[PDB]
Amino acid sequence: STDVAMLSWLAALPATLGQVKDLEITSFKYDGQRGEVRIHARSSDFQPFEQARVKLAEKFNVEQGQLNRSNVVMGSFVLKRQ
Amino acid sequence: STDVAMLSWLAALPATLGQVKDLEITSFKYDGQRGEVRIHARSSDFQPFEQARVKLAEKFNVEQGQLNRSNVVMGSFVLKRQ
Repeated sequence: STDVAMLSWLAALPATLGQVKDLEITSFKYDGQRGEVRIHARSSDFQPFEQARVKLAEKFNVEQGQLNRSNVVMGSFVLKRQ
Repeated sequence: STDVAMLSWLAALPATLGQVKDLEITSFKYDGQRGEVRIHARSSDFQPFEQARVKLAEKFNVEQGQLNRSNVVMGSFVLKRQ
């Protein structure tokens, strides 16, 4: 019905993404029915995405989306529990 | 460009909405460009929405959306800074 564990742990994401230099979160969505969080972010380079994926992977199932350069690099992440 | 203060304070929303009995968060979205958070939730009654609005209003600019009954009551909130 609705994923409360992801809702709780989502509270750690601002502080976590906050540790990554040159990573701007432009949006993020929690979907309780799927228990996922999807995050869009941008940087001046790819390397902040690598740092973010590795950090998110410690406590989440992370999938990185495509990274595209516009001089901004744009990408996304899908998080699920684990 | 991107609203970091809302990103930070968004971390308090799960714990806050969590205090409200019979309020299920089905989704929520942060938009950094607008610096808003939009939340959809459901309950068995209207009263949890009242409790949630009042609590959110302490630290956010809150607008409650329409509440509609399906036996589930469905509504939403838009939060901005203040």
